[PDB]
Amino acid sequence: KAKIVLVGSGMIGGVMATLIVQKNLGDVVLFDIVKNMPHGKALDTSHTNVMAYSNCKVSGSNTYDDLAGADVVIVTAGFRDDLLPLNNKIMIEIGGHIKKNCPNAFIIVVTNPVDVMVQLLHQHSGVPKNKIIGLGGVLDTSRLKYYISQKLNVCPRDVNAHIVGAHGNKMVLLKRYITVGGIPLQEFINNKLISDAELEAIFDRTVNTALEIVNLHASPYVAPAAAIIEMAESYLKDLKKVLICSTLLEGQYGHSDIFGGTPVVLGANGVEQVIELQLNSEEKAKFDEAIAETKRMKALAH
Amino acid sequence: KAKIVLVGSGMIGGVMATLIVQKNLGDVVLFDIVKNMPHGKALDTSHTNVMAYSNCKVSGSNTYDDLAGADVVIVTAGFRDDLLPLNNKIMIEIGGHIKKNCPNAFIIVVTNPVDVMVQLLHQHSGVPKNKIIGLGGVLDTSRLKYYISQKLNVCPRDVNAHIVGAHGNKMVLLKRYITVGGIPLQEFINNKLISDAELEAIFDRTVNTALEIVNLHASPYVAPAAAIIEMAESYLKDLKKVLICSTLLEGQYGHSDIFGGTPVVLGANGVEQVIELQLNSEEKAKFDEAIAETKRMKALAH
Amino acid sequence: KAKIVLVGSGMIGGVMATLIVQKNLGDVVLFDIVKNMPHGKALDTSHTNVMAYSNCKVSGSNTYDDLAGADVVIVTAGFRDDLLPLNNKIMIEIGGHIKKNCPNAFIIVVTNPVDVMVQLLHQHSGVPKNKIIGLGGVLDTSRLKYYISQKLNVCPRDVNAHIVGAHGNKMVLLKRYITVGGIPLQEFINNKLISDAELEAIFDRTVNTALEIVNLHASPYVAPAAAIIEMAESYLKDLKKVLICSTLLEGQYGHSDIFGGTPVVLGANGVEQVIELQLNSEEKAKFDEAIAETKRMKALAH
Amino acid sequence: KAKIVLVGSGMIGGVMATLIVQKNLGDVVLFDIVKNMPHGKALDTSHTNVMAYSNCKVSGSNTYDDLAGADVVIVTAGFRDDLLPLNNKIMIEIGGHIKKNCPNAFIIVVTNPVDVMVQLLHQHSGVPKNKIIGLGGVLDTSRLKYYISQKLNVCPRDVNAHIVGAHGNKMVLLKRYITVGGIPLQEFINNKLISDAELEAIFDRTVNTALEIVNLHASPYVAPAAAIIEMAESYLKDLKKVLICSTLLEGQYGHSDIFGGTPVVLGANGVEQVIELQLNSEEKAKFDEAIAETKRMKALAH
Ligand SMILES: NC(=O)C1=CN([C@@H]2O[C@H](COP(=O)(O)OP(=O)(O)OC[C@H]3O[C@@H](n4cnc5c(N)ncnc54)[C@H](O)[C@@H]3O)[C@@H](O)[C@H]2O)C=CC1
Ligand SMILES: NC(=O)C1=CN([C@@H]2O[C@H](COP(=O)(O)OP(=O)(O)OC[C@H]3O[C@@H](n4cnc5c(N)ncnc54)[C@H](O)[C@@H]3O)[C@@H](O)[C@H]2O)C=CC1
Ligand SMILES: NC(=O)C1=CN([C@@H]2O[C@H](COP(=O)(O)OP(=O)(O)OC[C@H]3O[C@@H](n4cnc5c(N)ncnc54)[C@H](O)[C@@H]3O)[C@@H](O)[C@H]2O)C=CC1
Ligand SMILES: NC(=O)C1=CN([C@@H]2O[C@H](COP(=O)(O)OP(=O)(O)OC[C@H]3O[C@@H](n4cnc5c(N)ncnc54)[C@H](O)[C@@H]3O)[C@@H](O)[C@H]2O)C=CC1
Repeated sequence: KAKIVLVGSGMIGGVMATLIVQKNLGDVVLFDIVKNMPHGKALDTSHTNVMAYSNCKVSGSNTYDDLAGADVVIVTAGFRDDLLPLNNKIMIEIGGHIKKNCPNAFIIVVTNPVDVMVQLLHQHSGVPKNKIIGLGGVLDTSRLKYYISQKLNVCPRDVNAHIVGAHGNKMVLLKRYITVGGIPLQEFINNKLISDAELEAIFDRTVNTALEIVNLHASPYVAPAAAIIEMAESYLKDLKKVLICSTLLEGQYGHSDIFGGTPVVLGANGVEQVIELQLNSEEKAKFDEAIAETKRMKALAH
Repeated sequence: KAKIVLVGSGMIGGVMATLIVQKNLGDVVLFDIVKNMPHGKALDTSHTNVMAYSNCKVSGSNTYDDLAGADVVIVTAGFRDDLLPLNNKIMIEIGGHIKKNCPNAFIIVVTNPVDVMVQLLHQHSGVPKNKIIGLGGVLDTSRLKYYISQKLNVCPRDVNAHIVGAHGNKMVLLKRYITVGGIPLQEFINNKLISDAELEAIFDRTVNTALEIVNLHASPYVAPAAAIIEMAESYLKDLKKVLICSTLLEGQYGHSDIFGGTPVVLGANGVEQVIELQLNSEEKAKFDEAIAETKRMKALAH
Repeated sequence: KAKIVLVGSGMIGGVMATLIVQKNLGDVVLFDIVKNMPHGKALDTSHTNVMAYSNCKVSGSNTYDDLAGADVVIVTAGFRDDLLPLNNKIMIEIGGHIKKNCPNAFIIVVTNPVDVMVQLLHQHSGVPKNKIIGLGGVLDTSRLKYYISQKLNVCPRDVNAHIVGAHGNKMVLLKRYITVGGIPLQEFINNKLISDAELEAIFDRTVNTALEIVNLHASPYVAPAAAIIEMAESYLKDLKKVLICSTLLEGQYGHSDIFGGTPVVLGANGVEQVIELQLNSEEKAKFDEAIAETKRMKALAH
Repeated sequence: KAKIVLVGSGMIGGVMATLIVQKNLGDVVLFDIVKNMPHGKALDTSHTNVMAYSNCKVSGSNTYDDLAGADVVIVTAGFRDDLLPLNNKIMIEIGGHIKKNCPNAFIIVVTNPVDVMVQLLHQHSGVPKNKIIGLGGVLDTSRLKYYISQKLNVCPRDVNAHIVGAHGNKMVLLKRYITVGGIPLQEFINNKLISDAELEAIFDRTVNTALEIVNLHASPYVAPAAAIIEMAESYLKDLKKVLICSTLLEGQYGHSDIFGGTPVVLGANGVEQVIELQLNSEEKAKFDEAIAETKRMKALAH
């Protein structure tokens, strides 16, 4: 079986462990710096193997060397711009341990701001560029897809959409790349099934969804976890899904030496393909704004 | 639980019963005119409830009144243009029994030529237009999607495509409506990841797939069954999937008083939406050719 | 689709909503008395329909009349013996609203001490005895089954076991009723694959598991949620699983007028069968101790 | 991904390929000696990746060297006692190719009489004893479990039962080892929920089920396929299920140098445990009769 190490056993970590057992995806280590909490979560979660018909070990850890043997490492560890150097130090520490203990693992970074943190961990861990990605577009687009599906009264997964550049407030929502059952969304607009003004409000809701959830006295963690597991599952099972993730750009969109959100194909070799959308000049200008903000924050991270 | 009656317990019927138990979708009746064969298939299939963790009854029947209580009726019963009046007589007979025993059932017609047979059964059963559809586009597009996915090395379901008008040799393969991970296929052509000539060969392979399978000394029945169950499941579970099926046209594409293939939304109310693609004049001319052939065959069916 | 109302949107409520969407079981209402928190959790969870390929609405509520239309109601609402009258008052309030708004719903009670609270809600809601059960044995036995499976290196679900009488410290762990792959556990003891002393330590661990998790700075909520969803799913899908739950006793084990834990069969009619284990006199004496403690606490609840 | 080679692409082979794609278990090769038929079945089945959300290659083969790289090999190839030397010759041929091309594969033998054929293939292939098993008990017990579940109105999987010794007419149906929800069946008999006479009729039905299906003008192949896939899945996913299979006996039950049916644990190391039921002297005498018949037939196979 695969060994999946969750570096960070907080809110997202707990849901990931739950879903991994539900899906029987592999053995799980809940790693954290907080003493014994991961052992407690692991114990609770382990019992769900019975209900789920699964056979995944779930263990807790406070010991970095339990990274040894990991096939997948998912980094949610962390805790304004003031946090950037603190979370950088966490990425440095984790990277040194990945390099030593599991240099061949597939790495998914979640810690915000993710497009910065994923590149910092790439640098500190030394893993190949096809073996480390960041969460962003699967989550952001799940929101956009879902909101459109409820307006159009269709199955949520039948809406497809692209959000690129970065996770966070500069995300680029590409109206031209929305489809419903594979059909351009513009046909539905033309038929007055959804209006341009409705879509503008949905776009703004998508950008502000994390804030909306926080203002309702909750935290966004279940959908982030589910998005991460969709990514990890595509790797583990060699599904070769097209999923939008933060990945190293090497000239796509006119950008290099930086990570940003774009469709990729995830399978057994990691990032098997980086797909470059054929953006028009106006869309590219928005992409550039997203990259500029990643670069601004990266400079502050040290 | 739902009661699903398979009117026709041949090759497609057997796989449908298998998949219904796998998915725990409902109780199954394998109905046929052949004596005892459906009882034998039902007995074999019923044991798979243990392996599948399901609880679906599977029974055989030679008695039409076992249609009573059906929530879903799937018609594969049947056996050149010479067959048209013989299969019409089968649709007449089945329709009379549906009208009497299960007028509120959701009906899926499979018997070829499906766009003719579905309308004949609509007429003979009296069910509402939102409660009867024919298999076509889910199956035809599964082939197109699959062949493209193997060229592009992506997950099969991540290719979406539209084939409309009719099932059979006049099916309309809409190049403009192919996407990969929600991205227009033309971007992949522009990047020389797949060529126009490759796609032409894939289109011809799609049209001729049933013949290809027969020439390899096999029969097309597993994918037809899986396509039908995808449709039935969307109804039973109120998924509201966008699925291309044969449905009554009431002016879409300039056509009325005939069934043809188009995207529809399938949920608990049956056909909840008929989606009309905004075809251009050249695509519409191909659609017209498909309808004309359905009409030609319908006239021969009596 | 089914409508599932989670009366209580805390830790267990959140995981239940997650699992319901994963399993596409029905629309979900997260109801709570805390303002807006359920709306926030509902919003986060709703996005997972995309990742899960599901179509379940997830809404929050602070309005009791949203119980109207519920097919299943799961009660986790609540917050030593000092709490008994406070949680009784919560059961009274919920019961009045169930009686008015959804008297035909299937009710699962979770609030501790569950064997007391389930009967109080039965009394206050007026629902039939086959339509209300309490969580206990599925959860307690998941722990016992799991711990044994890890010693014997077998699939967790292949261990079966019975814990009866009550949830909590007087639970009756029935050594005679443990099997592995359907084989009596005693054969494995005879073969020195597990010893009697190992099993004694596992029994004590099972009884004290909730305390163990709390002492590790965690809370038991994921496995409780999964156990509840196994119960709810058996009802919704008419699986007729044998599951140990708290149910009204009408003479079984020599007890009436009280709820206690025993195997039941859960299907579309609710509790379709109450199974009475043929306990020996010594096992019965332990059962009596469990009932006595439920009665002691019920008297304090008012 | 795993590579699963189906040596034999007939009735059972076709269903296995269908189920492997449904479960996304691995790439599939349909191998047969019949020209092109496996290619045709493979082509049909491959399209179901779209409906199933899977990514399994399905190919046909007439070339034995396509065994190279196989992780799992499932042998259904074959076609009274007169057939024994003909099917032996098929096992010899297959064994030579396994030894050359995939000596590290996990092998499941199905060809009848399975307890003879599995040992012949063990001998001819040279694989280790923990890496080759025969289908029998999962299938025979699925029938027994199912029939009892329908009498008792419980979920089929909640009945557990043991049938040992051999597949075929000398199978040993162990009344003492039947449970319902983990409870001895005798408690249900004592409660007059099922009688001893009913169980005798169910036992006879179980022994004669293949004949019953054939006499109904059908063939037993769907449940055999599902049983085989349950076994293969337990290996591939390291589930460590307890499953009754034909395996090499090394003194269990007083028998050596022969294969017979007994519970085993199947996981990533193949047969991880052989479980010896603690049979009484009368049960052992029936076990001996089953082994004697395997030995009689093996002698005739050459
Ligand atoms: N990329 C995206 O789309 C999203 C990113 N996020 C980010 O994900 C991160 C995690 O979010 P939650 O799980 O909700 O937070 P959380 O606060 O519940 O969990 C973070 C955990 O990291 C642990 N931690 C701190 N230093 C560590 C170290 N060196 N090694 C291991 N563990 C360590 C903490 O003790 C804590 O348990 C945050 O940075 C958040 O902003 C959240 C949602 C979406
Ligand atoms: N719409 C589509 O995309 C496709 C349609 N088809 C069509 O589906 C149909 C079924 O195909 P298979 O299952 O492979 O054929 P099959 O020949 O195996 O099964 C047809 C069954 O219908 C039964 N039957 C005849 N009259 C009947 C009656 N009055 N009531 C009930 N059963 C009756 C037969 O005895 C036979 O068992 C054929 O018409 C075939 O051309 C096949 C593949 C795809
Ligand atoms: N039966 C069993 O096996 C188990 C029972 N439990 C019990 O389950 C209950 C819930 O546990 P958690 O979810 O972890 O607790 P929690 O404290 O996270 O959630 C309880 C929720 O109930 C809400 N609430 C209070 N009064 C309410 C009302 N009138 N209507 C609706 N909501 C109301 C609270 O605001 C809170 O959000 C507790 O009583 C706990 O002891 C926990 C585990 C196992
Ligand atoms: N162990 C058990 O519980 C059960 C065993 N069986 C046995 O399973 C076997 C298969 O049954 P079905 O699939 O229904 O039969 P089938 O006749 O449909 O398929 C057998 C296939 O083996 C092929 N074959 C013959 N020689 C071959 C070779 N050297 N290499 C590869 N393929 C070759 C044939 O061409 C045919 O396609 C039979 O021996 C049957 O008695 C069937 C049911 C249960």
